[PDB]
Amino acid sequence: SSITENTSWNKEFSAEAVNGVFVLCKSSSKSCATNNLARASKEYLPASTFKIPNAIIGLETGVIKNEHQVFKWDGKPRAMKQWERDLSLRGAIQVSAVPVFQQIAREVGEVRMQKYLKKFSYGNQNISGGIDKFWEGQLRISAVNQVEFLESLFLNKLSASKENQLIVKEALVTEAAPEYLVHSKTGFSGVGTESNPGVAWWVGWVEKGTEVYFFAFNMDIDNENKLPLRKSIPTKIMASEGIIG
Amino acid sequence: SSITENTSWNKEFSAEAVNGVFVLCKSSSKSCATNNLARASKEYLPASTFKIPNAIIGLETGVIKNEHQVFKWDGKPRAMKQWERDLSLRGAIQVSAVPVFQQIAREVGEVRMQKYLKKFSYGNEGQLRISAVNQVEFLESLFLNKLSASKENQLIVKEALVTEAAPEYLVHSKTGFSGVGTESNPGVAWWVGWVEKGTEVYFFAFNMDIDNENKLPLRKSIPTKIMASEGII
Repeated sequence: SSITENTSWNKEFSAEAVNGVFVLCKSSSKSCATNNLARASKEYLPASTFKIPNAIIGLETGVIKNEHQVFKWDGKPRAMKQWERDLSLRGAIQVSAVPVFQQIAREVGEVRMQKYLKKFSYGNQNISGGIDKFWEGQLRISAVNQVEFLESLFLNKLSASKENQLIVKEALVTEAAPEYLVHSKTGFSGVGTESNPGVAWWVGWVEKGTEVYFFAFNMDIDNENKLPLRKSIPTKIMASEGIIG
Repeated sequence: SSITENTSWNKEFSAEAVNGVFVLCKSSSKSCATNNLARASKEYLPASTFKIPNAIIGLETGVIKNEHQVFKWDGKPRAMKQWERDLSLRGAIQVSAVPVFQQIAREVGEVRMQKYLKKFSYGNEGQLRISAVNQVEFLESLFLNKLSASKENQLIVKEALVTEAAPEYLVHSKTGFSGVGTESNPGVAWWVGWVEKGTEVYFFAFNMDIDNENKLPLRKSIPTKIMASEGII
């Protein structure tokens, strides 16, 4: 990767008293820009952004049959009212259904999980604390790594079938307009404390005309009411560059 | 297919003085509803809805290299401004870029094209016509990866067809319009696609007579109203 630091973006962060980073690449990871070079490379807990490789590995291992797979509710209550019904792949990904993905992780199993994440170069690679709970635990990944990983997915270069990479790419679509398709994923580890804060993510890419823009955002967060900033800050920056608004 | 006529949507056509058909299927072509049974089976010129089989065949035969294919503008004047630029597959589909799909069809060749259309059961060139029902059937096959094409290629075209994303659903769709015609010979306007709504799928094909250009917006608005009223979108 090749990355240029521009301090100007810092305004949008200052305005909101947000401690964070944004990494935006046009065409490829040979062309990225960021507000904070050091935070760009620092690794954080992926939280639900981990649903992306989990889904790929799920599909690739046969744990997830195909894009039409339904994730049946077993009747037994789920801890969130949004998960208490049947879900598609895209749906499970949009609502971040924790029991759905833990179950995928349990059936993938820890040896296969580790192997795929190694092939993927996905973060620091640590899955300790239990197999259903490592995106909350030891595994850590930077903003730059996230864009690298998403770029590989975009180009079908992950060690996975082209089909399964396509399936995952479509389930991640969150906005469509005549000129562009936005593929994205949120993450939030929890509030943590004021002294030690939780992390919030928005990662994805934008297919605009013949161009592509990869992006990854994170921020320290100690209050849930700051959560929408994880989308508004990157959106303002991309608007200002004339990408999307 | 299994298709049931209903009078509930008839008012929606009559309020706008519109002659046309909507066909709407839940889960599969085994549950289609329509305001007009006879028109549902009537074959019309597909116009740019044909860009759907075309894109699949383009990819199958390698004329379209993959989903990253850029369709580069050659600098020559074209029939619309918005076509005078390099276009993605999605781009060329969304603006119904005639010269782009003409080049694809040319490079594919007449006989090859025809062979794939038969394999797809796509209607029955300017001679090829297809019905609303045949549209839903063909789209269902596409949705289920059941066409005679790689799953990859079918996936690629399904994503290029995405026109609306919301957290509960994804709409994939395509317009077509052959242009205004004599009252004797009126033009036909099309909107076809499907909606993936949670775990469910809805297939749809709309078409309508059109002797005035100002009526065009109804082509999307009537089926949108019908599907919105049913809670789909």
